[PDB]
Amino acid sequence: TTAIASDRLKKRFDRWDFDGNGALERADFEKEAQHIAEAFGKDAGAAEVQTLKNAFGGLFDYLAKEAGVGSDGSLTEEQFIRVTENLIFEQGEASFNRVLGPVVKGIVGMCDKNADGQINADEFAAWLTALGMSKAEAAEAFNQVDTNGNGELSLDELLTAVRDFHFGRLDVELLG
Ligand SMILES: [Ca+2]
Ligand SMILES: [Ca+2]
Ligand SMILES: [Ca+2]
Repeated sequence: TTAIASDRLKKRFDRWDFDGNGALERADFEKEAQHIAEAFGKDAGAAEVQTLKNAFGGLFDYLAKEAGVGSDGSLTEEQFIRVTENLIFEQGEASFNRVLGPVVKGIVGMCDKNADGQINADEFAAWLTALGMSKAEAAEAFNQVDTNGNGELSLDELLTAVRDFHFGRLDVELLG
């Protein structure tokens, strides 16, 4: 049954590998948050960054548990796809928001100098360009995510666009 899905999820594996161990560990999540905070040209060991990293940590827990390995174990490529698949398909709605909520949230906190808890087009663009996206890409991705066409991207509409690269990538998830 696998065809185009393999390619998309396959690269995502080799696309990360912080240390290049051939697996996914928790320490890989910690560097991520840090590696990101820097992209916004700000602190490192501050609170906003510590918060995000703090959230990213618990995210691994779900993997070790669902995968059945350990908080200090590792997941293979074939494992990622199998477990990832269920995450996108299986799993409860509140399940993705529960474990990922604090992960995506931490990012919104740094991506808001007004403290409103929402992602405005001016905020979204700032992040897309931060990861290596063009100014024209943000404007396009923004409208695609605004499910309610209200002009504001809330945490809800955030995850939706985020996890949706399986079939015909639209936003390209977090990585970019
Ligand atoms: Ca790794
Ligand atoms: Ca805001
Ligand atoms: Ca919207």
